[PDB]
Amino acid sequence: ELDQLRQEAEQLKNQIRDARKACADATLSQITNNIDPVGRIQMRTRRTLRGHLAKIYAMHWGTDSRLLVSASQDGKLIIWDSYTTNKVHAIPLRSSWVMTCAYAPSGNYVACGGLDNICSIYNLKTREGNVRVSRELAGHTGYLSCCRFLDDNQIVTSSGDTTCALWDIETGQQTTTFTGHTGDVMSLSLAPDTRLFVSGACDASAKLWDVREGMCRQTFTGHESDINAICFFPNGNAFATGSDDATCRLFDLRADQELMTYSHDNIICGITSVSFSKSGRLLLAGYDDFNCNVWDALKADRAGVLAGHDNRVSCLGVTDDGMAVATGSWDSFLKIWN
Amino acid sequence: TLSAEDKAAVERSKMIDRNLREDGEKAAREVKLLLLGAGESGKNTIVKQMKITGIVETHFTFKDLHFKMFDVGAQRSERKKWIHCFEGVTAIIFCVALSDYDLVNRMHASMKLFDSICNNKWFTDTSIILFLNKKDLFEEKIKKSPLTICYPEYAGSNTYEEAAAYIQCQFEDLNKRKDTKEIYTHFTCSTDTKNVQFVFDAVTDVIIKNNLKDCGLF
Amino acid sequence: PPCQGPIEIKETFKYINTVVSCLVFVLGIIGNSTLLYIIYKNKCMRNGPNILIASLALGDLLHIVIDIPINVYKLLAEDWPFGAEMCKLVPFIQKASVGITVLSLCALSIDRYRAVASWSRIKGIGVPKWTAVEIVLIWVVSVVLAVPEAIGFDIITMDYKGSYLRICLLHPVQKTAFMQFYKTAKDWWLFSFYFCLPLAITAFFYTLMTCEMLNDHLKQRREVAKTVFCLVLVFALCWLPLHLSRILKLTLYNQNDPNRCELLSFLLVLDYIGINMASLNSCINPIALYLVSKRFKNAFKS
Amino acid sequence: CSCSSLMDKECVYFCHLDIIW
Amino acid sequence: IAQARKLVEQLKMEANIDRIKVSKAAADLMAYCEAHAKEDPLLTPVPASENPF
Amino acid sequence: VQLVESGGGLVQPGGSRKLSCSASGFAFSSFGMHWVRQAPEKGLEWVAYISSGSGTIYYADTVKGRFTISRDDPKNTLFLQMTSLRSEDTAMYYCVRSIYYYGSSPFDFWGQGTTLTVSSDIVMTQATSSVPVTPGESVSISCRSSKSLLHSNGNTYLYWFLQRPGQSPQLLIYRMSNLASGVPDRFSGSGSGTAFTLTISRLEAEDVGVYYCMQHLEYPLTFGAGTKLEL
Repeated sequence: ELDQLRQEAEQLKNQIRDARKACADATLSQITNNIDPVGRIQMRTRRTLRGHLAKIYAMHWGTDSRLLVSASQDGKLIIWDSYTTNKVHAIPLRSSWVMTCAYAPSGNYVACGGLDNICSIYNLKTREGNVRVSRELAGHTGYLSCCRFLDDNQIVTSSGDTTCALWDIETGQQTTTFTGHTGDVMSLSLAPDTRLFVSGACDASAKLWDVREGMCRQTFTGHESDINAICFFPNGNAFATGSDDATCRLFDLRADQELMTYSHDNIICGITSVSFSKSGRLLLAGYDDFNCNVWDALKADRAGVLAGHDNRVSCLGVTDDGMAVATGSWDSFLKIWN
Repeated sequence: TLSAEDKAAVERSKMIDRNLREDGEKAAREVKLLLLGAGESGKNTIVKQMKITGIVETHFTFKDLHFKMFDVGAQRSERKKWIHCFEGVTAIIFCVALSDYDLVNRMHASMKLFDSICNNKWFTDTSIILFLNKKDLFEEKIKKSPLTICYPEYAGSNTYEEAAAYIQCQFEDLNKRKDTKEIYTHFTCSTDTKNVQFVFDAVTDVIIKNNLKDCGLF
Repeated sequence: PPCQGPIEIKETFKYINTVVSCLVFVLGIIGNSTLLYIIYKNKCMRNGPNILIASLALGDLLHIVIDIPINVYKLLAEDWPFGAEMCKLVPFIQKASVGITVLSLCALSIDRYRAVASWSRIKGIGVPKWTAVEIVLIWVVSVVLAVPEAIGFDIITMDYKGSYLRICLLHPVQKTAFMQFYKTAKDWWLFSFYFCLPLAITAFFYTLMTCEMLNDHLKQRREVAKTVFCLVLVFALCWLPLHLSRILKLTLYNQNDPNRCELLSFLLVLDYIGINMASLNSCINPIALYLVSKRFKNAFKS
Repeated sequence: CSCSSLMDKECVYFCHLDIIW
Repeated sequence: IAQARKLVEQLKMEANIDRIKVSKAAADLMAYCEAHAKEDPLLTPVPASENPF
Repeated sequence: VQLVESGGGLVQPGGSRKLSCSASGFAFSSFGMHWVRQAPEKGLEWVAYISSGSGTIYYADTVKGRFTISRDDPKNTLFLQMTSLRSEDTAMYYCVRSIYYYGSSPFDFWGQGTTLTVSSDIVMTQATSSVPVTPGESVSISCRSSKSLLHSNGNTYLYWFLQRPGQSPQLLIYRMSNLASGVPDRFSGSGSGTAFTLTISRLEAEDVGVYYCMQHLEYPLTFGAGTKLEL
């Protein structure tokens, strides 16, 4: 009787596949050749932020596009002033094993999660003048990939429990829990409209969920290894994944398919962190060969190289202003590339 | 130039930087050990000697160096996705029990795990400190059981000393490099602090070797 | 009293010395060049010895570049067509290059001994606290102790019975009385500060290093123990002939000895060999790093 | 190189042929 | 047996989605990219007047 | 949080006295500290300042050398010891906390104050000193400067303080535009170099007091004469 359900499952998978192929009538490569490429992109280092004495594993900008919080493995996450390279704050962590550090869009809070299965929320603007822990969001049973803020009261986390949860700062329990991934989810990206989010796991599959409802609407496949990074396209209708095959594939939410792969034979290492630009024409990528790449999100040809780091770039993010790009690698240095 | 508030903001950052380096130099004078091993392979007993939901960090001190141990093999998770977090550790403490050589393939699983982590890209230079636990019961069970059961292509006398020597050399041959990475062997001698003295000596050795390598003299 | 006067440098001596000095010059500059290139790549292993090796290599490059070219030209023209200020400056920088070299060797010795005797600040990769003090102290002591040569040398054209000389000599008569006191026994102070002190301090520090230092663990304890001692032996062996020549020409030079003409000629021969060995000692340190550490071994092999 | 006087034509010749040191 | 029931239910739920033509999506991606291209400080470099760094 | 000072009393001219302020409820080491002198009838005047860790000390030119300040961070106390007092030092002294980073609000909290009786700067001028108002009416208060307070980084360092009759003044707006935390949104502020204004919308009770404009571009920090509201 179970084989009948298996037969139905593969039949539905086949019918979805051919419907997906039928809707596929062209490729992005055959049309972007019509429009001229930008050419060569030079990313000169502007700010080097030398405060950490251990490898950093994540960083995040603020919506102000000037403050950025970076968390390293030395046990302290630092709030930086990009324009003047100043340490606004230094928050000692209760566990040095930290994988992520988010920033509230209002700038009031900073979150942090790691191998302790807790995303602890810190309060910045306080009466006493010292950064204090607001909440500890335990109850995940698995190491934490990344926390992301919706508001000052809602946060979405993706842990090694092979699940994603929507917490509530004032209460402390996860109101909505997203499940369906098989392996541990290693990345999460929030759509600009803040209504859907895409998570990347070890299943080599990326799927998006209805934040309001709580279940996935569709799941994309095609990757060969674990997806280490996912970032949304600024228009909110696409996202570019990142695996250990050095391929930054790009998918469509409305077309429910994949537009174009970003494969270069010179790179066979892993991808650590991908991102887009404010316009979305060029997508950056953080590779495992100590240097950062700058692709072309429409033409799929490398439009530059950002190679100022002597170690693998563990994270990179672009200001919503669009001016600078912060790349933080294991040499404990944050470098700003305008 | 800079205004009054900008000047005071810079002074605040420099004060933060001083405290960061102060805590940084304090943490540098401290040795981190990645403890792991098979289930009930002496880890539950090693922590009781080296103490007095993802990371169980055991904190204790000795003559000096303020050893720190992060028990990671007890929790049940994936294999090698957080293994990059522990790169740069001073040493790895592998606890392999000799009483699992007859229980069913546990000895094979421990040896394969040893081979996987000894040749790993991250731990190319980090030393591994062995701990062969349950020595007395190992002698009793090899008295009650033969030795060729574990290894089909190996033959030898059924004595404690040759079996301990043969398993020790078998473990040490599992690595692909010998010049940079070093393996230190022991047998968890009784329950006193003699194990703590051994790990202190081994950690002292690897610190000296890496210090000379930094000086370009090794 | 006039001798026969066979005071000259052998044609075959020039033939061997010119090519040998050029080869030592080429090997020295390339070895120090790639050492500095490799050091600027060593940011993951940035430490005190990493800075000190660069300082020794840079001073080593300066010493060879300023010593070999002029000296090998002293075998062809032996007339010094250079300027008065250059004649007054080249000895000063040459002494400064020697000063920084020996002090950097001393600085290396103390650091490579504290590595095994002070395993309390066990780790920390970057720039050390008081090494910035030591490196500045080295570079200021060198010039402070070399400025006696800066104001001493001066061209004066004596009329030889057959030629018009162009000696760049330390003038016996000068203005300052302290300069006359200095040049009275300059060779002895040169011997002590540059040869004896760096030979005794480095040997003692490495002897302490071996005593504190002493399966594969003990074998590598002895391997480095013989390495530092062989390094000090190389330094003393190669730097001996220069100081020995100056001492011999100082006190063993007589006023009415018929053998003076032969003695001075062999003194010149010994002195040229001594400057060759001093340059050889300069090039030795890159070889020592290559033949000991596999990290530098593959760095050169890349 | 260093001589005692500027009249002894032996030391000055020796300083002529000596090395710069 | 229940896990297969859950997986097939999710797969059939994802099956009933009104997807659109890929050429339409590519055109929209191109349109958005070119429309906001002029205000991209990374794509088109900015002179040292709006440069904060 | 609260700042409580003590050690004020009548002295003879040429004498000495030391003023101590006790802090509690906040990280006292992370905050700079200011002393401000409020004359018996006149407006606010600045005295001295100590940075965090006592690394920087500034004084008003009228009390240079004569006064001296110190802090003991472990016991959360601030000191102001004065020697050879003049007859013009009879006033009320406040201890004001101020912490400086990006987005901070210096002079956020003011001490209660201690009485005391003895028997080239950027001049901040307020054209008016007393304007009658009624509840429910919008009133604009303007205060000028002898130099432009706009800096090259975009910050216009101008502050406004409201001293209700009976207690210490409090921060209303910092940098002339940013409302301080805990104040009603009815207040407002704008302006430019050498021309600043504060517009209050829908005036009500508990808003009556003397409004002081303070510049923080450079030390000493000159205050304004103050504009008093009446009903």
